[PDB]
Amino acid sequence: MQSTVHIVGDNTGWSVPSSPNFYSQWAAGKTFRVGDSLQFNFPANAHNVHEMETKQSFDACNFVNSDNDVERTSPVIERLDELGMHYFVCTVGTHCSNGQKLSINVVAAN
Amino acid sequence: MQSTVHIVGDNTGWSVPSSPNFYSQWAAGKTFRVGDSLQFNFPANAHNVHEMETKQSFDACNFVNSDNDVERTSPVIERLDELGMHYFVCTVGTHCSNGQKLSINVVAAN
Ligand SMILES: [Cu+2]
Ligand SMILES: [Cu+2]
Repeated sequence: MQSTVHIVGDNTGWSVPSSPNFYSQWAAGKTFRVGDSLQFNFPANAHNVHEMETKQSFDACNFVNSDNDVERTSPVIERLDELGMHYFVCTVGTHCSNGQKLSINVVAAN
Repeated sequence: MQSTVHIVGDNTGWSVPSSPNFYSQWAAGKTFRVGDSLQFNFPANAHNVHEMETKQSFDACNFVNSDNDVERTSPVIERLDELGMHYFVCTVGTHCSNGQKLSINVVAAN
């Protein structure tokens, strides 16, 4: 049994959405298990993908512990290695405040 | 411009090859740039993917600084983040000595 590579936002990919609830509706339709990966597809240089530690920072789009940026190449494929809540955002400009952020709950595979 | 996700061994995937030179011929037909990723597809639980630090360890299949194992889920997708030589092996049994190892040279994207 192969693990799944989920395509964030399906055909829409990773961008600033028209409705702020876009990625949380997308995540609620899937089940994510340890071993799966998340693929973020976007036009190079326009966005990025950063994982945040805590819900508070994710909620506030506060990137003080975030990494200066650097890599904006796509696709970015992140492995889901640990159980529990994971938070990813785009740190460009106001994109996170405009809804380009995704929180998912990872469960075991067995 | 999207980065490439290369499929290690193309349709063959990641397994112990019939000829020991299999993965080095596969790697010599491609160009790998920072930002691309390598996807290793194999039957769960049968192999794994581990990156080694030095050529000497890779050459000898010496896994003394290697990580106990743990995750054998597939696919494993590794991002190529740094320039220069990268070495990956399967640490199960005698697979590395039997040719299940891959060394690639990563160049810049610009
Ligand atoms: Cu963005
Ligand atoms: Cu193996």
